[PDB]
Amino acid sequence: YRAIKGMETKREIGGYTYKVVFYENVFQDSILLGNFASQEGNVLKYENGQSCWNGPHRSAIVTVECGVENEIVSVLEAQKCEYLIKMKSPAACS
Ligand SMILES: OC[C@H]1O[C@H](O)[C@@H](O)[C@@H](O)[C@@H]1O
Repeated sequence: YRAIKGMETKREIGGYTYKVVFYENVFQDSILLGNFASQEGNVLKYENGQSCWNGPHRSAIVTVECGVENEIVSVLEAQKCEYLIKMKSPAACS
């Protein structure tokens, strides 16, 4: 997984610097969103992030689809401290 473990993509969204590191962790500024737990298809689950006022400990579901360059396409926090992150990356290509 070593051709992609540790690969980092960053994007500023809404003032936050989001940082996804494949098979390691996800951060929002200095806050841990989750550590890599499992993968099903293109979907990487990151779990057990930092505690959240009036919410769950943070987690992030990162969907990585084939593209020519690493990119964080969107971050959605529909439920408090549950992050849905869509990405493109050559890691997800044939
Ligand atoms: O107060 C909870 C709030 O804290 C920070 O803003 C960020 O981690 C947000 O994503 C989260 O919703």
